[PDB]
Amino acid sequence: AAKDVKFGNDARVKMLRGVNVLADAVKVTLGPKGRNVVLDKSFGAPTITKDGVSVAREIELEDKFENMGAQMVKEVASKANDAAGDGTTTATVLAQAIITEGLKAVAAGMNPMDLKRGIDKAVTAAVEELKALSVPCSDSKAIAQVGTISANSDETVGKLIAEAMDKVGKEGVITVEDGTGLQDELDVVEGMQFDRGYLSPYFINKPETGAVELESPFILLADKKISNIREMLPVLEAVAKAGKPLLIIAEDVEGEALATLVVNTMRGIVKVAAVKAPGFGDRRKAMLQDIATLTGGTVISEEIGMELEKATLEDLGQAKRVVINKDTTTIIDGVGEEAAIQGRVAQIRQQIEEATSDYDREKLQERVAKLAGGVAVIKVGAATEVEMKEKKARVEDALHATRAAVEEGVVAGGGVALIRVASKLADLRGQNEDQNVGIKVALRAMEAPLRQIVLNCGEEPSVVANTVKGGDGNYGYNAATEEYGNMIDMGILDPTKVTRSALQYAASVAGLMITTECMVTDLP
Amino acid sequence: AAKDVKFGNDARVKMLRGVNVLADAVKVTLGPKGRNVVLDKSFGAPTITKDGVSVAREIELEDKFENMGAQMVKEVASKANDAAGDGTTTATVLAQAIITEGLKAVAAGMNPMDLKRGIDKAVTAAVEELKALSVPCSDSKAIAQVGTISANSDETVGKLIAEAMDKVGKEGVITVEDGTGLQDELDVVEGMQFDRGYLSPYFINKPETGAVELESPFILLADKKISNIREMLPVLEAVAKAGKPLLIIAEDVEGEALATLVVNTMRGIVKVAAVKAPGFGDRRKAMLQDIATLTGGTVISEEIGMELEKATLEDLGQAKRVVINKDTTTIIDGVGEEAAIQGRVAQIRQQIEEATSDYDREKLQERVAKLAGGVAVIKVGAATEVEMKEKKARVEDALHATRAAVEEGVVAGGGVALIRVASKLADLRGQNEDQNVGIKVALRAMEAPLRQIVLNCGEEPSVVANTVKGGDGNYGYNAATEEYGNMIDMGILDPTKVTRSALQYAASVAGLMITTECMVTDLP
Amino acid sequence: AAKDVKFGNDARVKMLRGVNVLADAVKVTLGPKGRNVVLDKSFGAPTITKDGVSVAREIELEDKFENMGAQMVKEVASKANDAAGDGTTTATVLAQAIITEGLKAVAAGMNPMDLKRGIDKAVTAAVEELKALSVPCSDSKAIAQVGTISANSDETVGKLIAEAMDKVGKEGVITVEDGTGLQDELDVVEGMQFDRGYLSPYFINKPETGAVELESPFILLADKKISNIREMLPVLEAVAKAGKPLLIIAEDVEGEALATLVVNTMRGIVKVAAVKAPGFGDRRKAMLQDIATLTGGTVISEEIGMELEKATLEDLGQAKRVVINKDTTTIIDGVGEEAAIQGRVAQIRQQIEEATSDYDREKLQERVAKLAGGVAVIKVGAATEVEMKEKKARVEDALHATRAAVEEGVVAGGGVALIRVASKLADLRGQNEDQNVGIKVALRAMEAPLRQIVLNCGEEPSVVANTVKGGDGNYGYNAATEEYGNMIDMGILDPTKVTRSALQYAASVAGLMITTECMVTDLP
Amino acid sequence: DQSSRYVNLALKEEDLIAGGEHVLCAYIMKPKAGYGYVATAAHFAAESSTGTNVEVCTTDDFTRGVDALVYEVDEARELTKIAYPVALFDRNITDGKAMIASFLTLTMGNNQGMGDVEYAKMHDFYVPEAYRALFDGPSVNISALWKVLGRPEVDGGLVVGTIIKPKLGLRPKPFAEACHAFWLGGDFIKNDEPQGNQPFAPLRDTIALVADAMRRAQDETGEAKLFSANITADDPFEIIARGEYVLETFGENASHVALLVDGYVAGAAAITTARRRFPDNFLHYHRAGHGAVTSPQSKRGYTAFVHCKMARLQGASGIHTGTMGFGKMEGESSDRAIAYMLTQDEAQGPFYRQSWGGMKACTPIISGGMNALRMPGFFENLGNANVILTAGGGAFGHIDGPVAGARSLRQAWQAWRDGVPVLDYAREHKELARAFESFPGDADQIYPGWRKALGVEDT
Repeated sequence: AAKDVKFGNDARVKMLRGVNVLADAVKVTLGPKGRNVVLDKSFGAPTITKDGVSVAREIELEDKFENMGAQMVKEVASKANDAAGDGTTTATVLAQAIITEGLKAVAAGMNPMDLKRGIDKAVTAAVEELKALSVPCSDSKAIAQVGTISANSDETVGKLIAEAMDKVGKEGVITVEDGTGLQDELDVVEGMQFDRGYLSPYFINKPETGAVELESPFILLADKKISNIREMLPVLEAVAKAGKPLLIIAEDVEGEALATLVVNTMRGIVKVAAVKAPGFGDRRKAMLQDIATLTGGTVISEEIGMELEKATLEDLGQAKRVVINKDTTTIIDGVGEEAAIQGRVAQIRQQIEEATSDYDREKLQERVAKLAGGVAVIKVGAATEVEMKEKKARVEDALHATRAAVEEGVVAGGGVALIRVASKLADLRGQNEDQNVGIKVALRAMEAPLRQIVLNCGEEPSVVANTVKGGDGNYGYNAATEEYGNMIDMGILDPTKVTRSALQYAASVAGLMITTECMVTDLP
Repeated sequence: AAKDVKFGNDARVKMLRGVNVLADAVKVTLGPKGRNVVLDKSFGAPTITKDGVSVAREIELEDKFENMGAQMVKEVASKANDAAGDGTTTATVLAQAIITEGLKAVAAGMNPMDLKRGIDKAVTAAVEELKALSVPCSDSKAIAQVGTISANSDETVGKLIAEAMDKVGKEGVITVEDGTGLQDELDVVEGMQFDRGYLSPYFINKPETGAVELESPFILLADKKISNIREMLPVLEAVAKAGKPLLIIAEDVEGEALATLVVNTMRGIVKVAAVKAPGFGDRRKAMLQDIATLTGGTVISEEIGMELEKATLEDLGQAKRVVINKDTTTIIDGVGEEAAIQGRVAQIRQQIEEATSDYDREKLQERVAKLAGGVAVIKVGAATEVEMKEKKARVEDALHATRAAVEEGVVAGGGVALIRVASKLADLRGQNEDQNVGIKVALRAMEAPLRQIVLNCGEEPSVVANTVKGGDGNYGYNAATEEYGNMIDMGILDPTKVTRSALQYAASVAGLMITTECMVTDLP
Repeated sequence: AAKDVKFGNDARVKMLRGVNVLADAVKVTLGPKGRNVVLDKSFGAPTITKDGVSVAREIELEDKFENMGAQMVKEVASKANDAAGDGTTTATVLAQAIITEGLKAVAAGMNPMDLKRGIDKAVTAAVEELKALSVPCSDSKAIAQVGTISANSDETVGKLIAEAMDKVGKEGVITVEDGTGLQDELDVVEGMQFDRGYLSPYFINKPETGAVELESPFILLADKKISNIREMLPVLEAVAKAGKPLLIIAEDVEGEALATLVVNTMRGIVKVAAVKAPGFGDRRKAMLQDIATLTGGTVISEEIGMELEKATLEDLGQAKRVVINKDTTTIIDGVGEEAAIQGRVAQIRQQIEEATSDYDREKLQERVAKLAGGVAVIKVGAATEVEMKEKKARVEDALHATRAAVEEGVVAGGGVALIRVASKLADLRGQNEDQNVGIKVALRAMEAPLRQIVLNCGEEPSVVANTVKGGDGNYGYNAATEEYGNMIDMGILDPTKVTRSALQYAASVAGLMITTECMVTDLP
Repeated sequence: DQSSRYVNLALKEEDLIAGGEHVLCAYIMKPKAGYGYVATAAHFAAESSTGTNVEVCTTDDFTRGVDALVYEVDEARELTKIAYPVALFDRNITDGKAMIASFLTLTMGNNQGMGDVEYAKMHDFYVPEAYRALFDGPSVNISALWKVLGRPEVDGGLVVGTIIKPKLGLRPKPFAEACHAFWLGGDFIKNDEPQGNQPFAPLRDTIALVADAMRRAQDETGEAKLFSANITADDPFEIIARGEYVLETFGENASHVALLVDGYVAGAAAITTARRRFPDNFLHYHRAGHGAVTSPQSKRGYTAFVHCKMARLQGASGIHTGTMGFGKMEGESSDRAIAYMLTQDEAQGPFYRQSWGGMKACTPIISGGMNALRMPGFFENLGNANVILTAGGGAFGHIDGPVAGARSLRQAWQAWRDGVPVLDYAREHKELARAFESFPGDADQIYPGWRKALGVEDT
């Protein structure tokens, strides 16, 4: 954009009106009484939704100052999605309140940086106060309740999520799958299941779908790319002595190898399992080692010195049971020592700290769980794809919120903890008047998310915020019933991490943005 | 890319006008009084047609909000076409009812979340109701009735569909390819049928008019090049002992080998013919596996445990009758036992639906048509492209409607089931007053399609609606004959499947769209 | 586009607002009462910062003449980037002073030749007086003081940097690091660290994770690469009897070399590790020669009369301990004699005295620090990227101040020593009236920065000016405390030579701008 | 969902060569130091690929690779090798073709806006010799069209011409025909390319096509038309009726008779009718470069050299790749590494060479100055592209002189059939060092050819 200079209030009020539009575009979507917002995209399908991050990504305004402030506040929403992904509307409304009131104060001409320092002190005090006020969330029924809260009173999804989490255990992975019909379905895969199939239909067993079911087989490890090499026959020689069914982990099986294997099977000579590689070099580096550990076997390689020619039938490990079909194959379990399993966990702990972080630590955890725990697949029951968008958004939000809440605990929803701690932290003071005023304005503005929740209910925000302050402890307000009661015992519990991250991000960005004195803009 | 916000009524009226234009275009397509619309063609002449989904596909308006709302209703229209395929007039009028009741709810200050939930409960109850009202259809006469109803009161299509149903079974059907004759025609063929023609000059066999027909020749394909199986002496001597004409369909044979086969025919010792391999190696080999199973033989493979050049009369598959023309190859009678047929059907069972659906379904159904179904093609004489477009659309719609009726059944036509289920569910109650009001509004709006139907005939809407409501069972009003009486005796029947799917998708999209509160706009 | 000519005041007039705009951008920003300005990038997020040079770099307006005045004045900011990095606000206020004095001079009409003579004479006299006023700095607490004042009285991070400076010594050089946590952390890396990790997972030594930690290692220099001959056994086996660690230095490692290393690691022959090629020829030659000399290794090159087969057992290098991880290999310390080490450091200092005096010398400073100091790492606890940028700007300013004070030492900052030396330089005389006028004009020009400092906090200009000019010694004003006091107590101590360079650039740019005669520009 | 977990390629290009059926189409995800992470993926494929009303699918259905299925190998320098797969798409029985919307969604990576263009020189990753399996396969240029008349493939002749003074204008045939009447280098003249019947065209738009009615001097005169007489019409629906079968006397020489290739409105549209018969409509672009986007003052264009990998059908004599990137600020591993890659004395590699299972003419354009006196320079890799050594005419102010050298479309024949190393590219002549007296804008800072222009009294 072009460079043009503007000064003081010329940008300031723009900032104001800028945030003013963005927030009230978003704030109206909260609550069952509230509706969704329509995001315009002719190149796409304009989306009517409550997805805060989707709205934030969709933000772009005609006005120059409003547009730059909007891309500024989009960054905090993006960072929150990177951190939590839900409660984003709360972060936006609290950030709007604090920035607007800080600008209101600066309109009186106080030092912005001292105000920021006082607010930062208040933020740190609030962080340790949240540490004090955090309530651990351990029991699975409370986990289901908070997931349902994230699902906004979707009881079946909440109970299914609780079932999945209990079945996978502490470190078992949970995965979401695109639902098709109107029926919610939860499936648990035990062991390792990959998408690989035998090309020769002559391998089809008696049961339908081409499923071969085989228990107590022979774990085989091949590190070199073997496709149809006639030098394998010595290994077959051991199998020739064995006369037993077995599974082969090889790159692929080409003409001669498939021919001899098929004729052996159909003539009844020997039955063998051998399938195309699920993953490439990087994945097989993990798979051979982890299969050896889970099956209690020793890794078999063709490089370095060790090769196929020297081998033992007992050098081939064993499994529990394997099932094969057209393109999918599962192995239920194998007998391997826990000592090796946690040795691999310890060596992969160093892999956890990686330069990629996202997109790969997920695969690490999936691998660890499929070696140790089970894999959860959900197809949520729903009619159309546009609403399954919101369904899966709610699902992932509930999952991640549970990830935070299980370890870090929960606190009452609606921000009531923020108002209660603002009541707690009256006596905190700064160096001078500026820092004290910053603390005061932060504590005054931090009640805004709750008042906006009340407004979404179409009720008096001041009265509710003036009464709740009268109340304490677990007492609060229910929007579904639209009346007071026990805030906590009813079950609106949210991980404290989302609150911490929201307040911290909002404070960090607000302190730097409130201090602006001159600004640049594009040509008309 | 800069966007702006608009609030409530503006884009509300925008999509209101869009749906108004849609309903204006649709009303002329209502009932027996349904008329056609000109749809612009960029290069060629525009098409006069009634197809609502095509009209939606052609939607082009200057207004951005009108266009996006048009895309929104196009989405549900296309999903209805994917599920039901017709009732497009019903879809448009129910959409108009939906937007009208949404406007009423906006006027009411009503809770949209409770609205959609109550509508969902009412829709589940209505699903139960329609499952109750549906009646199985078995007689070919009712099938002809429903075909005529779907074909816009054309008895020829209904009787043609009934004939196909009676003779070639339920599933075995093929699409329509029509002529220029100005007359009608149906061709039905059973057995093995697939497009292959003969090439060499001799391949004009002994039957006149360039026809080829043989009794019990044995075809077998080696899955590889046929170069030295030009020798094939065991095959020649086996067939000579059998005293049968020589015909083998092979993967690929050299042109000079074909020439010396022609020389063999001319000398008369062995009269040998061949055609090109069926198709792509994988699907070709699957269908050839089917062919071999029907012929009771075992396919020769380049990588099987038996020699390409070695074959025996017992190694050959067996069949009775074959007819080959310049275009298409046909096997009339093959030597196969029914247990193999049912085993192939069993291995079909899983591949029937899968997830891919259409892509593997088509050939599978063709395969089914070869096994138990039938080959049915309609050749209607029509020189004008304009009439053949509409004829094709109508016959495809009639086909799909007949299939839907066969699988799920029918209820009474004319939409009377709407008022019947409304009366049976008039006293439906929800969780709270909000659910009760939402259900009541949905019930009130869902008769609007019927009021539209009656008014578009230029007759008393309220009077007819109330009179039909007062009666019950088969008491109903015929718009085609415009008279009250027994609706079934009048043969006014519509498949239950299309109504159910349309109602369910209508409920989904309505619950999604009732959340319209704030909208985004772009530059002109 | 087309050329436009402006003569005398016509250009001069324009020039005014140009720097005025720049002044409006920059002057208000300095000090705790000073604020920050937003510089946005179209693709990225806006950056709000206080660094004046950061503002200056992207300065551009619509007006041609103002833009060209701005690009002259940006030269001092760029040179500050190159040499100092801070005091950029001082350069800008110097520019404002010189433009005011230039307009006044044009108003009176002195000869620019005599004007620049007086300017440079006054500048040199100021340099002399500042050198007279220089105060040595050696103790760590003053280091912390200067770090804090550079970070705007940041006691926490300033003390962190002072502590790091103390523990790594003067030769320790610090780097810039990404921010992950909420708190800063300090890391010290000793010896040669490089991106070299084990290729095969079998290379795991005792400390797991493929980490090889060897005390007093024995290092082989295997110039270039060895695959086909593959027999380093004359020394390999000898040290195998010696039962001592092995280190290999080769550019490439092949399947055979990996195989035999795996043999040694698994079968238990002897502990052996190898290292790949470093990189470019210059860097690899440097970091192998220095290591061999420091470790007492033998210069081994097949480029010279030498072979792996033609080798001596004395070729081994020796270190204290080496730690190899998945990606990084680190030499903690090397075993060498003191005289040889100091001689090699002397020759690398002879390399320091290089005509290049550029980034080649910086990569040499890497080697020099590894000779004497170590790698210092401050991993910031920044939450967001923009606050990370501001933090790193602060720490880099502190680093610049510390490094400048290392060679020069510090004198009273905040302009108190500057106004003191200007008051001394108030007795300067010139050759003619033009020169005397230029000298006294320079006196007010140097008075300007301090009075703008006063007005930045909006304080009494005349009172401060009088009470400081009359005063002497450590009596001065503090903006952090906003009060008079001892300079040592205030502790704003600055390596003045950065201000020296800034003021001589200011003298040069004043001398060029006093050549304002006529200008030709392009049409917009 | 997600995007990855479908292709885990963990080996270098060697594995990408063994497969043979690997076709690469994607954008390099090298986040620029200065541009931070989020924008690298935000503007990669989220808003510049398709528009994507909801989402689309192919008739085969269930395609797992809508997003960038990145197998990029990242261990040393983040060497990016990413492909939009095409071989895994819908495979049919006879044609193997997909539907209308299949390719329209994923295969056209668009770098329309993102800052990834400051310096990005992409050297060699090319579709191997295993390309004729289920693809057409172009390997023909004008050096292979009239090949039977004396042009072999690689640097073996051409039809692109050099012009003697005057540069252009006052068309040669009436009076300046002596410039074209010299078979010694005046053999195929072309005019400036930004012309034709374009919407933004001057009054000369009528003249261009009018050049057709003056083809009367090719049969009875004794000379064959080899000028780029810009008569290629925009509206095609006139040739349909008569010329199909016999009257094709115009000839396949699309680079002898004119052809309009401006790079915006023509491209290679000829694919439809001539899938197999005439896939060779020569890339008829007048030799203009280093004046549109390469200049930091005037940057008007984009980068598509990766996507141009299918374009070898045209027979390119010009492609707007960019520049070597010399000037501005050096140091910090100075950008002179162009020399440091091979000219360094103490380097060594014993084992492998440049063999990517299907080599072809591949040599970067001589920009700035590269004379045969600097024989230790540019002749290492291949030394020649589908072009002929032709630079500014600084020392070329003579009628015949070294008659052999000026043979633009004839001396290449000898200079490639002489068979004397990579010197063949510059075997012609070496006095080109004087050509800097004419064209300054190639050697500006490093080469001493500009020292005489300005820079105080020194030489």
